[PDB]
Amino acid sequence: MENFQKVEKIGEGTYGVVYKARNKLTGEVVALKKIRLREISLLKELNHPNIVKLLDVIHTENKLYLVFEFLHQDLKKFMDASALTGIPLPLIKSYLFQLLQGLAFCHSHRVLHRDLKPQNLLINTEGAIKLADFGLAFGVPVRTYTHEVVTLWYRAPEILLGCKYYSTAVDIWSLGCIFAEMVTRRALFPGDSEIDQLFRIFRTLGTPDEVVWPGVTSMPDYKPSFPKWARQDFSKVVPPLDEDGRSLLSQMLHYDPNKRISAKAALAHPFFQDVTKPVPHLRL
Ligand SMILES: COc1ccc(F)c(F)c1C(=O)c1cnc(NC2CCN(S(C)(=O)=O)CC2)nc1N
Repeated sequence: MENFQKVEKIGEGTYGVVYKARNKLTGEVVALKKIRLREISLLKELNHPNIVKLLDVIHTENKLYLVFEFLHQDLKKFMDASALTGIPLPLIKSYLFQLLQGLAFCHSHRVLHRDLKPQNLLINTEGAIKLADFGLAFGVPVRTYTHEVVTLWYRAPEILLGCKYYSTAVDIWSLGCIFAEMVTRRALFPGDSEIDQLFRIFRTLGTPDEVVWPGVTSMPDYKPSFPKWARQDFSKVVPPLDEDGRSLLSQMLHYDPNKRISAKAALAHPFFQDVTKPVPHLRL
């Protein structure tokens, strides 16, 4: 990376440290992911307006560097700055639509993100929002990485129940959780452990059974001993979101991965009949 000048450290993940850096050859400002030591090469071709562009992939001396286009802020920071007032519905709708477009795209190419969450959604002054840090199906764990409370909050139930070969539906679930959070200004299922996460989901949506989710009782980590919670009134979940929004959210949160709405179909939902592209006011 002799052609890269580090500007400042942005953060640390479980297996990689991220830096804001400058490309001496292009003058370009980028984000660098340093991982201590093929599927990645395919990501370099997964180009979309709503996917953070992977500019370069460099493997040198037991070190793997991923060079990404730089964006100044993530959705998490923006929501916090908008906690007092709340992100205007038009903008929430625009962000949801754009991400659904991004997912419709990657899913059509058989690529799953696997770890959607506010901090993995980057935004710019142009009103765009992009999917970042796509996850694989490796490297030396960063010893100094600090635990993050939001880590499991967006995990689909099939992952928590031990599904080994989950589908693109996991991303829809995660996005649905993010949608709910933008609307209510509070995480939907803030669990701090896998079982707590599962039970928080169960408490709201009801403990799944063969009726609503065929095959759920045969899943790896399913336990007949799970407490039985009855699904609560859905109007209680994201007030004061309108029925178009609640309807879409309910379809994004279906327990059965096969019944959960696809990104492609979601784009056609009535909720987006009046979708527009507002300009957010960002403080950088
Ligand atoms: C979340 O995105 C990533 C996650 C892991 C990783 F290894 C990465 F390289 C990225 C990544 O591509 C990436 C990370 N950060 C940034 N810019 C930061 C600047 C600070 N804002 S802030 C705190 O002011 O809101 C948050 C976004 N731009 C990027 N392009």
